[PDB]
Amino acid sequence: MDKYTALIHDENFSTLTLNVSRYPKSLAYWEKLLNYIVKASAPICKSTEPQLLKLIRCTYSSMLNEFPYLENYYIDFALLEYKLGNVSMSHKIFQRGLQAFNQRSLLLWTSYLKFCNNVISHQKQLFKKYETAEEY
Amino acid sequence: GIPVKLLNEAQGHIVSLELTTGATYRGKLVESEDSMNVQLRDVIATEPQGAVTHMDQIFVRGSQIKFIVVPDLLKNAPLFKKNSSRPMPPI
Amino acid sequence: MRDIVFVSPQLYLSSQEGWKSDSAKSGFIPILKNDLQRFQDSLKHIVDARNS
Amino acid sequence: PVNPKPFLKGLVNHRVGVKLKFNSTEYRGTLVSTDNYFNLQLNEAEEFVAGVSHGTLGEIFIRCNNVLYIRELP
Amino acid sequence: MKLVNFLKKLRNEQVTIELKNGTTVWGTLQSVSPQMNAILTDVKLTLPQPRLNKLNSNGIAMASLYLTGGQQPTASDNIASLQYINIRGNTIRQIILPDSLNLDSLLVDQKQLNSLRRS
Amino acid sequence: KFYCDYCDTYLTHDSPSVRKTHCSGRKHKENVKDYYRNKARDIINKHNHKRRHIGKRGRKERENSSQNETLKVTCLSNKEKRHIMHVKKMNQKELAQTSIDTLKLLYDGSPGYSKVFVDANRFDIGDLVKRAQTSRSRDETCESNPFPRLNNPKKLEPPKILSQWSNTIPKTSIFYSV
Amino acid sequence: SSQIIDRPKHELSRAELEELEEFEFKHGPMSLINDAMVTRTPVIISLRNNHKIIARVKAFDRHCNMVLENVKELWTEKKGKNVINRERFISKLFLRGDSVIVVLKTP
Amino acid sequence: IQVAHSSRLANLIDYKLRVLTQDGRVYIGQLMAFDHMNLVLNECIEERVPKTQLDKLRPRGTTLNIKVEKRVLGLTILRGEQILSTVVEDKPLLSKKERLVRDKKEKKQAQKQTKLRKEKEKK
Amino acid sequence: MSTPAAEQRKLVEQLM
Amino acid sequence: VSTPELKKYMDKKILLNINGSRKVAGILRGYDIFLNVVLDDAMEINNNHQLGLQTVIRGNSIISLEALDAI
Amino acid sequence: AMVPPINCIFNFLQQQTPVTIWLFEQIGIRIKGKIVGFDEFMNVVIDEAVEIPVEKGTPLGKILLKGDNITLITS
RNA sequence: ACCUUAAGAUAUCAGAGGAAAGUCCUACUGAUCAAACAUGCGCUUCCAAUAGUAGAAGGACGUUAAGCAUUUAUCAUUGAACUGUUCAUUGAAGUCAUUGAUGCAAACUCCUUGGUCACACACACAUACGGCGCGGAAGGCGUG
Repeated sequence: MDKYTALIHDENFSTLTLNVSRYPKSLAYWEKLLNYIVKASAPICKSTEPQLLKLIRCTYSSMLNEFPYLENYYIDFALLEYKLGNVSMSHKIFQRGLQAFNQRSLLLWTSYLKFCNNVISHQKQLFKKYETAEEY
Repeated sequence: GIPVKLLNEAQGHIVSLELTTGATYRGKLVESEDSMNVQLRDVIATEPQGAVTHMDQIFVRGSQIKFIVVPDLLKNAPLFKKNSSRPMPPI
Repeated sequence: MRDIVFVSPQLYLSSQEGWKSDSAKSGFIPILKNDLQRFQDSLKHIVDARNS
Repeated sequence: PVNPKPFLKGLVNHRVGVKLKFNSTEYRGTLVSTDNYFNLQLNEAEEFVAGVSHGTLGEIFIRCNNVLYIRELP
Repeated sequence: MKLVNFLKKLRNEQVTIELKNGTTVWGTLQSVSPQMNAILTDVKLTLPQPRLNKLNSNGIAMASLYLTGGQQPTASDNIASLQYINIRGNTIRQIILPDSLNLDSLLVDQKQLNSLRRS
Repeated sequence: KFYCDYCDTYLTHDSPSVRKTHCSGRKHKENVKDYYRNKARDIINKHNHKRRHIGKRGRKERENSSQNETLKVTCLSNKEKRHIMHVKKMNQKELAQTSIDTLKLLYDGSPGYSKVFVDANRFDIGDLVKRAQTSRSRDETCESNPFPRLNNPKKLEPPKILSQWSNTIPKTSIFYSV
Repeated sequence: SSQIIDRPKHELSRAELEELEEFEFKHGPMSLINDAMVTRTPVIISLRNNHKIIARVKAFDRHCNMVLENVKELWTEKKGKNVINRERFISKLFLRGDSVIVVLKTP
Repeated sequence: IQVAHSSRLANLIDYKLRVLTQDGRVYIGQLMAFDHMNLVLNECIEERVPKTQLDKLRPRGTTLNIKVEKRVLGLTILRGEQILSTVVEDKPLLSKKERLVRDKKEKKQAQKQTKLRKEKEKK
Repeated sequence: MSTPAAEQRKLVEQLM
Repeated sequence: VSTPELKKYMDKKILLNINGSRKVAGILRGYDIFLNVVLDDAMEINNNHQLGLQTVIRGNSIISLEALDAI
Repeated sequence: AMVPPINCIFNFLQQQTPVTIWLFEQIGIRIKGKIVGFDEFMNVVIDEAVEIPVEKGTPLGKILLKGDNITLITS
């Protein structure tokens, strides 16, 4: 019995996922389900179950497709994906979040640039990102 | 040796070090030993061809390190001064 | 994927054909394939109200 | 359970073939003596850069760092 | 018997140190550290062209030779005249000694002779 | 025999945790803080200027500058300049230490607040916080405080203005607010 | 005998240390080079960089770095089918010991 | 620049060196400590010849012009295993007389401070 | 006690 | 001389890159003063084929030893 | 518990578990066989050594493999 | 609470003396070497307009600038048309960049650095050029 299969054969998962699927527009059931799926993975690291990571990613993506205006969940999903080790998909998540606001979102731009400073490490590209952000 | 003691003094501050394979690493320096073994924390790695990833910790053998970049403020370290006073160690 | 399939209540209630797919699209909610029958039974009264 | 040092002591005046790590170059000859760093001196050794034998060699001193393995020929 | 001690006895003579890269350093030789860390002063670095058309040359050696900072822009061959290059010990491959010196008076290890007399 | 150069205490030869015990105490943790405060304080206080090469001015250059006017020099007394330098140094320190956190207070009731701004449950640098305050738990849901405006929050702090230009402000506001 | 030879080098005395060095140079793998110097027969040394030198040893050392005279550096540089044989003569030469691979004594 | 013939690595303290590595990269910074011969450089900027312009150094306009990519990196300790050879480029900011003057200054101050420290720590 | 080889001797010798 | 500080990586999955190309992931079991490491249940990351029940790695060819766990 | 690599090689020797030794690259060969004895410096003697390129290699007999080339010793 | 130690040496040969063979020593004596400090060389190189609005050396992690010229942007499975080509589907990885990268070249703006010293506004020179003002920087060589 693996962690992923033990989670997927848990009864609470069915109830939470059914509440989410029955009431897509409440976001209370959405957030409860996301907290449960994240908490059931006690260690978040590079060695945890790939199926469990894919499930967490798909849950976050579905919620962000349902509610496009949640800045904090865009930031949290990007930070979690950063923690998992890869930064290309973190950049993709941040750019998708910026596009969801038509590039005008102060919290997303601030968090994106704060993350960008550590990662890009190229003066011209970083400063061009800053000029693009300041225009919007 | 002075450089090993300087790397020892550089604990707890963000250092950047490049290995002999071509990779680059930067992050908090947790511990270092007399043989240049270092343990970086929250390191942001650059593999030789340019890709950049992230890991929680790393322990790189000192025989592979090319150079280590410590914060610039350590130039004023007390162990870089030549004329020093000693407390006359006891018996 | 495995043991997870995507369903969309809006497209299901609109009596369309592509209410279920394995691709992650906009407006799709994950669900257990073992439990899709109970998902359908949950929307039974609302879909009957729409039909009547 | 023989250790390498007693093994190389026992291989004295035995036909051994030591191969370098570079080009599968193999020297076959009798072992005359050894040092604590496994420096090897071969007498009447024949050189095998490949399966083909190149010739006969008088007496060769082989540096310690190059040998990949020392094996006992029948 | 350590030949570093013999090498320390030259101390003012013209040598031709050929590093492991291929570059050959020519210049007056000052003191030699017990680890063979040579210190040459009036040096003329050069890089032998392999004389073969298709075999080009070492490349890292050209990079190092130019980055030393003394390469003549109009020089046809890769030579860099500079003063006081300090050479790390492990990089030397072979040292061409001058022809004129005597080996019989310099090779006598005084320390080994002292030990032999003492024993 | 190795001694700390900050504590100046001579330490019996160690290499293991004995050096990880000395460097992790308090007499070597804040006494290494006072040292680098002073060294960085100096490089802030340095006032030595570049060497001055004065060239002999020519007649064409002198006549025009002599034509125009003489300029008065403002000068203060010793106590006054002491007080002004103290005030200026204090102002520089206060402004340098200032950090703007309006965005952190603005999103105080966001649905995903505890996962980003708390800074202890973040996913990047949370691994450090994870012997030593009513911390905000990650398990918060949006059902708590369904209506934020029910007297829970307070008005945004008015913008700060420079005190040396405090008479610049308009005398009366446009509208009468009670 | 066996105990002193296998004995770790940090516990023997000074006199037994240079006695061990002399014994290694007389009865050992470097006895070949010692004989080659003493009877003045040429040696053919094969270096690490595909250089073969023919010379007469005048002094060798523990690390196998020797002083040679009448050296005659022989090496080939090739690329594809083409090959060129180049040779160089050096009067007196010092040679570092980390390069040598096999040292052949002339018959 | 001219450097004294009898000048080991100990005399070149605060000289602005030109340290060369095995992989064709040079470092240009002020030497401030050494040991295995692993240096400490103050403001050394690393230079290298890109593979795209390496071909211009090969034997043949009349004067070569090589654009060398350089990175800025400060107070870095090298490792002696990689170092290939060191060259000197520039003299320190201070003249020899001023250097001796500041050494005497610091020696006097240190002796006085040590005497006062002993006088305080005993009584 | 010099290079780690002596320490490894004072482990391997006991191991055998 | 001085044992490397790996007392916190014991029995935790780590991924270390053998030489410059290979990458091996396993459960660390012990270590020596040469930074030799014995790791059980190895798997050569590249599909990826397991190595064996008990492997030892010479500390000369280890470059980095990052850990894929909580640490 | 902690087992040192020397103890692991000792266990290999005692239980005669066959090992496949990875000689490092640019040599491109592997050695398969049983460990009969090891040394300080990871020098190992091998019985019934089998040469395998990187499977049409030739047996070598009993060999002493210098430890400066060994990279892994896996069973 | 953890820690209490690698061992040796401090110029070198030659000569005289003292405690057969070494062995040690000599505010002993020669020669060589090295260091410090004084001190010199017709020693060698370098030290910025004001009679003018300059210039020299080194930078820019500076602008023109999307400059002018080239070149790059996945892999597997399945279906369909097609004479390799196009469209869709599943899975796998995936540094950002394409206003990038690379090649070439030019203008401009700005930073740091220096004796911006004294006497001069001068007809020199084949042995080619009084190196015959005071300092400073850096080396070479010599003496004590």
